[PDB]
Amino acid sequence: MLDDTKYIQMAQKFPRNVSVQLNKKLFVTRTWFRNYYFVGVFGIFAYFIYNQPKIFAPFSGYPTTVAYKAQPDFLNDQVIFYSQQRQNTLKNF
Amino acid sequence: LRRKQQLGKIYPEEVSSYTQINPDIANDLNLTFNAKLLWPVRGMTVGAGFFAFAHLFNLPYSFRLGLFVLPTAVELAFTWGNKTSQFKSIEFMDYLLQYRVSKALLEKNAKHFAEKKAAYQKEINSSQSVQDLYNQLITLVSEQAPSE
Ligand SMILES: CCCCCCCCCCCCCCCCCC(=O)OC[C@H](COP(=O)(O)OCCN)OC(=O)CCCCCCCCCCCCCCCCC
Repeated sequence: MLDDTKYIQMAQKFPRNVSVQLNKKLFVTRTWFRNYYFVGVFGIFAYFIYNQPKIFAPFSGYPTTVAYKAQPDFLNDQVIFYSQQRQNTLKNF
Repeated sequence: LRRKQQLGKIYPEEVSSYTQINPDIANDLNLTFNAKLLWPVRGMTVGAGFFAFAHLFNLPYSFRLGLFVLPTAVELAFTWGNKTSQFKSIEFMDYLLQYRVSKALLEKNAKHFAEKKAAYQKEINSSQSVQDLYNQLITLVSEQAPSE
């Protein structure tokens, strides 16, 4: 057994009205250092994990696409379009 | 690549035409094809704002350079990739190919339809498509015309 007598005494008896004012500027500085080392360092890894699957497997993020057929309109020099909904699938392996 | 090879080249007029259905058509085609070099203007603007903040609050030049690089990196990351842009470019290229085929047929048959076009202009005051007008006429006949 470890002789933890002093630590046990400290745990049993501690002040219950002592507090220390904290420098808001220094607290904010440390918190924003943590935010800097979070965003500018860990966001690279997080965005890699989030996006690299989306780059190497794009067909699964766009389920439906559209296709068009056109016919001429001579007497009015217009172009008529007919649309169609298709399931986005691989083509020409 | 196959669709772009079939189309050959893309002009801004067709992109403006497809703006009807895809307002971000240009913003997607620029990310899909190597048309022009894309600078992260928004990221650089945010970096300049952070630089002004750092200058005002007397932050180190290393810190402000890092805060300029970071938004630029975010903008580049959110810009490059985006295969949804490639999908929309494929859709636009299909639309453009169909439009060009129809335009080629129009040009081919312009002389043949010239004579008929004058009487059609002199008889019909509407600019709507012949196909749509004929479909409406067919519906009108199916509804009102007596079967007898
Ligand atoms: C559509 C609407 C969108 C709206 C978005 C709004 C965004 C608002 C963002 C507000 C950011 C406030 C940042 C405040 C930083 C305060 C830092 C501070 O108080 O500490 C100063 C300290 C000084 O440095 P020191 O070396 O101690 O030198 C002594 C100089 N007197 O300096 C330091 O110790 C270094 C401080 C580093 C600060 C890092 C900041 C990182 C910010 C990341 C933001 C990411 C946002 C992503 C948004 C994505 C949207 C798609």
